[PDB]
Amino acid sequence: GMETLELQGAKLRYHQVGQGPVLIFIPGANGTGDIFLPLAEQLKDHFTVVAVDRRDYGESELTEPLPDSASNPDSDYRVKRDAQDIAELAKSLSDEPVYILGSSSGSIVAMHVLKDYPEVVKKIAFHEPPINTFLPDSTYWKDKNDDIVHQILTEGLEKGMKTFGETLNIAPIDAKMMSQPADTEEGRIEQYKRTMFWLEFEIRQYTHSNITLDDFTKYSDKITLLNGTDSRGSFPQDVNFYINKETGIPIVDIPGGHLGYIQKPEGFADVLLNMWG
Amino acid sequence: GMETLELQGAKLRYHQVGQGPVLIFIPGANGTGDIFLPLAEQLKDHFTVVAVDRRDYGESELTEPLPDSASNPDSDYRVKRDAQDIAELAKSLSDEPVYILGSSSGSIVAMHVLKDYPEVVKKIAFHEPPINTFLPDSTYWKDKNDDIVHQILTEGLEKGMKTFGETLNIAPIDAKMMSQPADTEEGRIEQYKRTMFWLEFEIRQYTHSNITLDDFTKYSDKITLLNGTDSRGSFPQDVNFYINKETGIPIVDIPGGHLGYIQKPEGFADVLLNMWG
Ligand SMILES: *C(=O)N(NC(=O)OC)c1ccc(NC(=O)CCCCCCCCC#C)cc1
Ligand SMILES: *C(=O)N(NC(=O)OC)c1ccc(NC(=O)CCCCCCCCC#C)cc1
Ligand SMILES: [Mg+2]
Ligand SMILES: [Mg+2]
Repeated sequence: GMETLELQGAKLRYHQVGQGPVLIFIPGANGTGDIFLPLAEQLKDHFTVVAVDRRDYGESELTEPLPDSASNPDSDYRVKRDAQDIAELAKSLSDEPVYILGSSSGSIVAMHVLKDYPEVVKKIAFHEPPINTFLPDSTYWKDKNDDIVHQILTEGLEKGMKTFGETLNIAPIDAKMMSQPADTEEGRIEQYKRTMFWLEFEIRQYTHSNITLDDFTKYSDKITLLNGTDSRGSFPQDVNFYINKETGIPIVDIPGGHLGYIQKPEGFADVLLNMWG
Repeated sequence: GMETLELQGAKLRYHQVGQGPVLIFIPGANGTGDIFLPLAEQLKDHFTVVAVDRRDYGESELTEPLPDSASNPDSDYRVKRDAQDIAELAKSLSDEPVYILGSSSGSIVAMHVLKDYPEVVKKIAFHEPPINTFLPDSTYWKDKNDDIVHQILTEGLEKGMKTFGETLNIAPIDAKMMSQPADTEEGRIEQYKRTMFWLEFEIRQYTHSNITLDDFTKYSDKITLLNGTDSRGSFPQDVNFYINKETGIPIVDIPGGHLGYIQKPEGFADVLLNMWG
């Protein structure tokens, strides 16, 4: 069982083991304090060992969404909020300044605790910090971090989606429109996030969901299949051809390609009005 | 402003234009109804046009997080919840069954609306559906989808994290341990989410955060820098060497590598006790 400290925007969960002065361990990229529990066992007759799940990880829980801007690479919201969490935790557990150790990005949180809340620090240890900002070659290291994130979060998708368009023989006009970069960096961040979400949570689950031809035949009088005139040869049209061949449900051709409703709204509307008006 | 329907677990936002029978447009991968607004203008004399932001997209908001199982590639949670959202929207706006058009994955949502809530459907259109489940060659298309997601999400991350370890000259013992798949399937999916979160929301923001050398000198007496004995040559140790070079703050060597506190807890503790006990 873990302890809870309720703070602005999160329930902060932590392990607490031992007796003595408070010693707070701040984890790095794993984000959870359980990685310190073997160490806590070694220290528990000397310190009250406090091993934190930082608020975005483990058994901690946000009570309010992150700011939209947190995905921006120069946001400082999260590191400042993590540092304030440690300061409030220290104050909640001790009337004296406490001992603090962070490792990896947890040591960067520790630096911000010292910077913004020196009053809670008795002694502090930075174990293998990967901060580059004050290095004489900061640019070199910053750009490497930026580029490897960009590779995983945006470039893998870009290359895979081009192949996927070929698999499905998507028309070039649709591929260009579906991949057209937004005109702001924030808009582009959001575009890539949305595609990464659709990849993980939508494409497989929806395209192999439990629909049978029998589901259509029960209500065939209500159904129209639509094929774009500018997306001939693409996989979705083959799906409609199969439905039609097996069920007789009609195919209506409609202007534009996969994105025809915004490519050719007037012609698209004219067909819908013919169908249903 | 966008209209709102409050549903279980989400606030569903949608555009509403026109008068006449309700016509609901369900978007595909872009997820948002704004892509139908030029079309809605052509139809607004004949239909009440309703263009939905599906609940995971746009101005719609989840009021509780996605279930953990939504990550499963055969999960039906999201597609069924999207179809129920459309049915509830129809019922909230119309006493009569309504007209519905979906495109791409939005046409799959439309198929589930017809299957599970046929009572809300007057007429329905499936614009370029990419569902494969009932096709004779379903397996070919399913496997292509499974492969492109694995390539972008799993292979992209694995290769990128190996490059990150090389860039920082992480010691082999550390690389192995930090890349070890969890011992429980619950904790493997969580490891993916946690790594992607750290990649997007932590590494760049924290490693280029606002710490200066002068921040260390102000309270230098409080600080210990810690370098692992088994992680020599790695970038985080170079950060500590630079801090030491500029500030005189001592470096203390401690057993293990980057993860030395769990690799060698006894020896790690012995050094902390020498420091602070
Ligand atoms: C329908 O709306 N679908 N699916 C479909 O047609 O069949 C499955 C759909 C699927 C995927 C997308 N978007 C997409 O491919 C764009 C991703 C690229 C983002 C921008 C990257 C720029 C360079 C590249 C490539 C749309 C529709
Ligand atoms: C500190 O704890 N760091 N930072 C550091 O050393 O320098 C910035 C840190 C950084 C990175 C990790 N890596 C890690 O968590 C491994 C992730 C591997 C991929 C996850 C597998 C998911 C499924 C697939 C593919 C640790 C520590
Ligand atoms: Mg790019
Ligand atoms: Mg001793």
